[PDB]
Amino acid sequence: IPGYDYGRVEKSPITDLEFDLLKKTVMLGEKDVMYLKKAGDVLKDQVDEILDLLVGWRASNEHLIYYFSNPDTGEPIKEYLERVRARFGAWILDTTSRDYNREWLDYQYEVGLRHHRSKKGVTDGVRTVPHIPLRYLIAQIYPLTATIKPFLAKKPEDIEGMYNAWFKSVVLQVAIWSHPYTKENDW
Amino acid sequence: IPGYDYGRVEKSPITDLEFDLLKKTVMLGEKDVMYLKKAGDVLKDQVDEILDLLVGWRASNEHLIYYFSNPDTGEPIKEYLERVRARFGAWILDTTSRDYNREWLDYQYEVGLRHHRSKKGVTDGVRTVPHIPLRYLIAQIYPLTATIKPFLAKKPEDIEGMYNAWFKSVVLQVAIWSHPYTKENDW
Repeated sequence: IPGYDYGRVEKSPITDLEFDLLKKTVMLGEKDVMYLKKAGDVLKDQVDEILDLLVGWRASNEHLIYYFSNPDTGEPIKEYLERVRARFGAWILDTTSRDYNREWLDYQYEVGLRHHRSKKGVTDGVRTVPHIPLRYLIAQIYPLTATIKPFLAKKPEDIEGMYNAWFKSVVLQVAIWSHPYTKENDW
Repeated sequence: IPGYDYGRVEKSPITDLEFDLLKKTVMLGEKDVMYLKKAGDVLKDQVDEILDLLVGWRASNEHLIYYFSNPDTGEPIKEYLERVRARFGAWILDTTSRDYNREWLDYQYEVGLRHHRSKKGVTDGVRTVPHIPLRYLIAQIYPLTATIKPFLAKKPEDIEGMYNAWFKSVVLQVAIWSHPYTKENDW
């Protein structure tokens, strides 16, 4: 998966304790860590069927596809959409299967930088919209949590446990992603 | 309710369209407006049992009480916790019953400034922790969304509709709150 740099990212300027307290604010506990790995066993094979709702040339993508497009021409960039689709398709399983350690925290900071003007488009060598407004990143917290709920419904509390933990993770990384957008001592 | 200024706040530096498309990014539609206004009939009488979960002199909030406390002594301020609890009790019904128009958006921007160092503690004349880090504001999206689900039970899809719409409201409220925190051109 080109551009996918899980395990090759630099040390995010967020301390492990600060990260530990973010997972606590979102109430991400051992029960959720288990439920996440349970959703990973549930969603590993439906990844492509999840993706067709979220990103791709044959998926859908709402008006947010503009940030997948050339800003001068408003032209959706296909390989931009294809390479992010693959990276995003792997992130679904990384959100469920990977341990939320420093290497996870550092990669989430990577994903946050890739939405920021600090690195957007650089991963794919694409000339695109330079920066995604933080308001939409936070606004995206809901749809990208609610889309997964029908998927974990395969084979109550299991579907609620897997749902809440993903909800917790979808919040948690965006809370990390805010730091590049946020003023120095404001994050 | 002292300091409660819904309808008395200044114009947020967010345009109506920017707000209107923020409401779409969170997918808050007329069906949610109904479920929200339906949730108001569900939550109007359980406010005290919700408030005691989230804010109060007899409510617990982990390290979140620190931001309700004096920074020099770490001592929770009673008048701070009671005056915000009342305002929070009104926001529960404002989240459900009030129309999400400009007058609504401006007060949400007010609540965000009251978490920011721009206005925190000023509303209540209290000397407190000057600023709440945005990372916890976003992290708080989950707990303050997930607590409402058990209350919305009495008076499936109805409680799912009210819950998702509440989730949508908690997210959309935080995205506006980020603007005072977010760097100039990053929100």
